[PDB]
Amino acid sequence: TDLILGRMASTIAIHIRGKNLASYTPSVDMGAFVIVVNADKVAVSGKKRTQKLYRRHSGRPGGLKE
Amino acid sequence: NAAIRERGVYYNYSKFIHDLYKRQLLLNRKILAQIAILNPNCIYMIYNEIIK
Amino acid sequence: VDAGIGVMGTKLGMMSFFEEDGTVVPVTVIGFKEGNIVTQVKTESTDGYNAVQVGYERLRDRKLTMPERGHLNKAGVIPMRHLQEFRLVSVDDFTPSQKLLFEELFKEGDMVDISGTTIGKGFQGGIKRHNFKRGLMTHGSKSHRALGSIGAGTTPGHVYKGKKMPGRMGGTKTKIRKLKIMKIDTDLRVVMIKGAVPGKPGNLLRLAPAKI
Amino acid sequence: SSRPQKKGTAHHMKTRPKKTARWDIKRGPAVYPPLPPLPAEWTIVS
RNA sequence: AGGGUGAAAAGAACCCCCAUCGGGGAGUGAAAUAGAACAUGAAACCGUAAGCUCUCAAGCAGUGGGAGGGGGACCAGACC
RNA sequence: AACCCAGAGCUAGCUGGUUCUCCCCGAAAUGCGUUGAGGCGCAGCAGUUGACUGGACAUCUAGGGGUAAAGCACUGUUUCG
RNA sequence: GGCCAGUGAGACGAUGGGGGAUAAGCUUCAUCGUCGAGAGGGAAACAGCCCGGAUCACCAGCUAAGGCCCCUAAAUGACCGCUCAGUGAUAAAGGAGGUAGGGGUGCAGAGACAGCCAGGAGGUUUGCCUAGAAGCAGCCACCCUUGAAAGAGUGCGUAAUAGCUCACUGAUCGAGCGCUCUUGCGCCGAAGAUGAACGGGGCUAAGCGGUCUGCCGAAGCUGUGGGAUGUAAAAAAACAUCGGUAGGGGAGCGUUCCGUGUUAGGGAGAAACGCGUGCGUGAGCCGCGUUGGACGAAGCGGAAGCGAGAAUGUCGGCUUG
RNA sequence: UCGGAGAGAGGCUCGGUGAAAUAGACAUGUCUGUGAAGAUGCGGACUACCUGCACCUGGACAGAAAGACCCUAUGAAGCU
RNA sequence: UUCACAUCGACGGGAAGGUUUGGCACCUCGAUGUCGGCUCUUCGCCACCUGGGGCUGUAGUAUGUUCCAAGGGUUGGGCUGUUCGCCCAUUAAAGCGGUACGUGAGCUGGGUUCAGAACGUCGUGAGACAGUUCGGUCCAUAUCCGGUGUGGGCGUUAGAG
RNA sequence: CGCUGGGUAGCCAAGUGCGGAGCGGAUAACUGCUGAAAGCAUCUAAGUAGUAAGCCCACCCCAAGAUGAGUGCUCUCCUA
Repeated sequence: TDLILGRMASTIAIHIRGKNLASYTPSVDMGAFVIVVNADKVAVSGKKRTQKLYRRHSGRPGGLKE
Repeated sequence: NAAIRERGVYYNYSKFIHDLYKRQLLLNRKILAQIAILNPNCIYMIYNEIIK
Repeated sequence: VDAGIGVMGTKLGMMSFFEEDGTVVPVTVIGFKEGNIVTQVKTESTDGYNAVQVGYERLRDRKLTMPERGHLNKAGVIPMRHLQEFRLVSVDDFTPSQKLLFEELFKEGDMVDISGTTIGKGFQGGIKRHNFKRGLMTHGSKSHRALGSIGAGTTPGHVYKGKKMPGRMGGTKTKIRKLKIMKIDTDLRVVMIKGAVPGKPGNLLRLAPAKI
Repeated sequence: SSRPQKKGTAHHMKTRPKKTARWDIKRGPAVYPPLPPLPAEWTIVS
């Protein structure tokens, strides 16, 4: 709730790897499970809400999903 | 870096070298990253004597 | 989400109803082997959606396995072959205990949709699956009926997925829509319905009201 | 049109990382005070 | 284009499978895994058995680190 | 302008290819000439062996220029009174 | 100078030019840097751009170029300003009350700007034309007076008038208002054909300018240890060096045969074939084999049909499909 | 137009016999970008469990075959 | 009719695109098969129509121009090898292009005009023409990627319907 | 099928039925409503309304190999 998206994603990433542990080896799974409640109320800054597109595409042309 | 950042207060890896060469410790050669996990109380003595 | 419970019946040939005005209409004849008994209702409480589960074709117990007949005798009904639900909005009043629902609910509703397995035609070509054109039959031609060009040149380097190739044409179910009902028979267990249902006489057929 | 695209090695004189901040060019390495020389690495003991 | 079983054919008596070809015993021989396709028999190639491991995976197939596992071991920390 | 044999292992300024190891040194794609231009001869630039040598790199000074800048004193060219 | 080679197709980048269209990763020259013949790091990838010159080892440290949110090593570092376009990769002429400034010039406590309201008149329809031209189709100048100010009018409108309205002045509240240059970062201009396509995620800072301290960062340097080359002509020690294509020089290994050799050794297992917890800079040596069955080392020397991954090589064997 | 049905020989399956051109090894995705300026092999992202069978041929600058066209050779040959 | 900007816009200027003809000769000639047609895609918008709007010298019908928008459509024919183009009948309209002719390991004619012949012209001649005409073999069993269908194994943490 | 004349069931169309629905959501161009930075104004800077064959959803089918491998009902695990 009222957390901005990308910095929350980076600080979830830095625990999802295991780079807050002195046992960090980048070839094994030393990380930690995380749980993110209230995904419906994630803040963004500027004009992300109407201008940032999560487009995707299958293999065939003309399938780029706006 | 991941060993020093477990303090919570903003003490980075660069500041550990700030007060690792100002307090004259010639060249521990990053083998304190080895005894940082083989001897975590001894690296707590390292860092807690870097503070003083 | 459907706008109401439907039934299922079997196709029994086609004929022509003579309307007393003078017109001649081609109708399909629908029979009913056994009543469409509501077997299992799934509400919003114990399931993520709400649907009424009916079945069809009462059979011998040897024809039906132990989980099937255990599921049907959990409802206290007859052992039957076919089994389908209709997803319905949460205003339903349907008990799963042997509701032998009668077929009166479609005559005033002179619009119905039907679903069924169309007749399969096997591995058919591109000349009949996707309505292509054949090449020149003469003038020295050699690409009679063939598939022609498949892709573009070097820059794709592949062919686009979903490209119209030959394959197995029929066998999947289809729904044809808003088919106006006609003379039911309250003793012959037969419903006239002006149209053309998917499949030959004998197959299962979903008969459920419209979704317009 | 008449605007030439910058091709290879003209792309490299334009899009290479250049640190065009007059502060960050002035930086020399840090200087710590000199220490006395460390003793011998080992010693014959008989 | 195709050479070389043995030292000596001493080239397999007899029994079984069995229409043959072939195979197994037995017998000859120092050697039969020297059996007539017969001397040493390597690689590509085809296999079979044992140990570990692959079915959400993008890779000139390696290499550096090495989880887990297996084998003998004696400088048991080592080696594969 | 047949085929076979022989000269004939014709010729090819052309193409492909030329196989074990270690150490030291290390280019050139330029000029001239060519019935020559994808070849060659010489010079330039390598390797090794010498013989004469005392220079290289920094700083300063002196010489000729006519480029850049500039200018209309010559040669043109040009706006206005 | 002696002997003896290659090379004589260059490429891009900066500057100086010619050809072109001051177009080309275009062509030809002149000086230089790199590649060629140069590995590593930065450049997402990527010969020529920047740092940089690889003898080798280390599970060593310090740095250059460049970076310090995550993918991916190091600062979600500090303090000033800026940008609200995801600009942050992009292209211009031109437009713009965008925003942060800076320099000029003109009005105000004798009321400065914006809005409402009042006046905007007389000769006059200045003189020509036209039916009318009365400011409003136009031609020529384009007045003075009352005054607080009014222009032969700023535009609309009317057949023309009449009339709506403005430049200017009067009145109420009240304190900043104009109009020019100019940068910094922005906006539009700015649109392609398979699909985010601009490293990605993303970020109003993790973006852009100005400083301050540290860290990451190469095969650079340093440190500890080896090897070789040159001094050099024995050893030791020292200093310098040790990327490399075409190519040049020095030193060696291996193979079969021959002299020693009817050698040592060998049915108590030679050559072969297969094996290594061994040694070498390496070509290779030495050792071990429940396989094989008669030859044949080393050392000191010599001679070659002497060393294989390439020739749409070639001859046998055996695959793929 | 505008295709449609039917009969044979193939094609599909089973049993027998059984090749060939080709082939550096292939653990052989799409977009987009870069690169000798048209990449499964390099970079970023997305997408894909492994492996068959039947069809189709867009790519592998697919196979052939030291480009008949163009040019070079102080080449060859015919003809004038 | 007045009126630069409803609509054209002279004299000039600034861009974008890579669809024509060009320039360079950078990949490919131990082989990247050109032009047109058939079949079959897919994509761009610089919009012919369809949907919404502004302005109009838009009274209404029909427009002219322009903004957003590429979901869908864009005819049948006579000539020519034709692309293009002319014409007929229309249609809401009969768009322009990329994908190596988009597409000849899917298919056929004019052509890199191959070998025969003829006409004009050039040449003394052999022969030749970016002149014309007649005739003139076009291969192929998919290894992999890619595609469309359709399985089998295993997984989904007991096994199944 | 010797050549014809018709034809049931299949297959097919030229024949027969049906489809392309939405005062559903948000927008692009535009028209606005209050409305400030310059006591005037202005679709906008706060909020907000109509509206495109365009986007999404609804529409028909496949669909948990969606490895994130779902949910619900039911059957069976016995003898030494």
